[PDB]
Amino acid sequence: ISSFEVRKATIDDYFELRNLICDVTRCTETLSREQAEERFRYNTYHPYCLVDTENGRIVGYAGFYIIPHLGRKNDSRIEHVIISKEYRNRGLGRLLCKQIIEDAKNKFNCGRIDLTVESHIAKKLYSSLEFEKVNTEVMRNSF
Amino acid sequence: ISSFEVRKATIDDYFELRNLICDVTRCTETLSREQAEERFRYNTYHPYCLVDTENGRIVGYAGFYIIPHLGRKNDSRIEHVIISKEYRNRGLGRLLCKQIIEDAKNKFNCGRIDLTVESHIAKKLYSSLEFEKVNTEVMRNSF
Ligand SMILES: CC(=O)SCCNC(=O)CCNC(=O)[C@H](O)C(C)(C)COP(=O)(O)OP(=O)(O)OC[C@H]1O[C@@H](n2cnc3c(N)ncnc32)[C@H](O)[C@@H]1OP(=O)(O)O
Ligand SMILES: CC(=O)SCCNC(=O)CCNC(=O)[C@H](O)C(C)(C)COP(=O)(O)OP(=O)(O)OC[C@H]1O[C@@H](n2cnc3c(N)ncnc32)[C@H](O)[C@@H]1OP(=O)(O)O
Ligand SMILES: O=P(O)(O)OC[C@H]1O[C@H](O)[C@H](O)[C@@H](O)[C@@H]1O
Repeated sequence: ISSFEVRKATIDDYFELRNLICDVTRCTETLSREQAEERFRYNTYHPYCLVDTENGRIVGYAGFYIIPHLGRKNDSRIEHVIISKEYRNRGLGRLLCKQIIEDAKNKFNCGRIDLTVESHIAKKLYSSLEFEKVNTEVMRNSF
Repeated sequence: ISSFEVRKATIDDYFELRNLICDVTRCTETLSREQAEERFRYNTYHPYCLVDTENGRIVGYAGFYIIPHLGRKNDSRIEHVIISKEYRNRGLGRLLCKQIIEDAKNKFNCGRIDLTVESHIAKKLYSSLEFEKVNTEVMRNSF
């Protein structure tokens, strides 16, 4: 009977969000308030977090990004969806993304959502939400 | 001996860019002045065009997008790279990307640049610019 709420992440959650991402992810930097303010005020970046209502704690995070397109509805992407190791395999990853996916379709009027999966849990998550194989090749230049 | 210049695309170029972008890509819409103005004011979206200095025409386009990150240098992506059928295989595809790639590294302090490619010409261009194949799986939810 544990309550949860999906909500937009904020600057006041920076360090708790950073502890969640950097517990599972490749982190290299701790932002100042001026840098953090900059990244949160990029108007294409929509950080979602998932909160436990019982203890006010953030337990999930997902980064949603608008990719503007000229001549079509904007594209978008989901990167860095993370659920607290404690809370996994309970439907909160699905709960979080479904809120994202509906905001993309009808709140931001996007034409599509793109993502890279590389996981095993992840691929079975997004297939279950109508993400289908895209027949491209990803390439990366790392600095 | 034709001179060219890379510059940031602007609203005043909307219809000339749309004619260029929509020939190889899947366009569905032509934006109003308010929608177009809105998309040009997304502060992660850096539309690059390449102009023929001789005849003021836009002959190339590439979309550069910042992907904000918490705890790391920002990511970025290159989408919609096209050179006019007339101007190809002359080094203008490389010229455009190298300006972007240098602005990503040292103007926006990105950690990496991501992209998806499909045609042969394209993949050989970015491999020659230190893009390496990632071997992930791209998925899409299309609305
Ligand atoms: C940036 C990228 O490339 S995408 C991936 C980014 N982030 C990560 O992988 C972080 C590490 N992993 C996690 O945090 C979580 O496991 C996530 C985010 C992948 C999924 O979050 P969860 O809360 O565990 O997922 P949830 O409980 O909603 O289940 C999602 C679907 O995936 C499946 N699934 C979830 N966990 C597992 C598991 N351990 N084993 C097999 N299947 C699983 C489920 O079948 C589920 O569908 P179902 O409930 O109808 O059966
Ligand atoms: C992220 C994305 O946008 S991917 C989608 C790619 N965009 C498109 O396909 C739109 C249609 N095609 C084009 O607009 C252009 O052909 C581009 C953008 C792919 C390349 O632009 P160009 O101006 O022709 O490239 P440029 O003259 O700089 O040479 C690019 C490299 O690609 C290769 N290349 C170029 N043309 C060819 C060709 N006809 N056949 C084989 N290789 C070629 C070469 O290796 C060349 O390197 P080099 O000059 O050292 O020999
Ligand atoms: O899905 P489309 O809009 O038709 O795009 C086709 C796509 O081909 C490649 O993957 C490029 O990286 C994209 O920038 C381009 O848009």
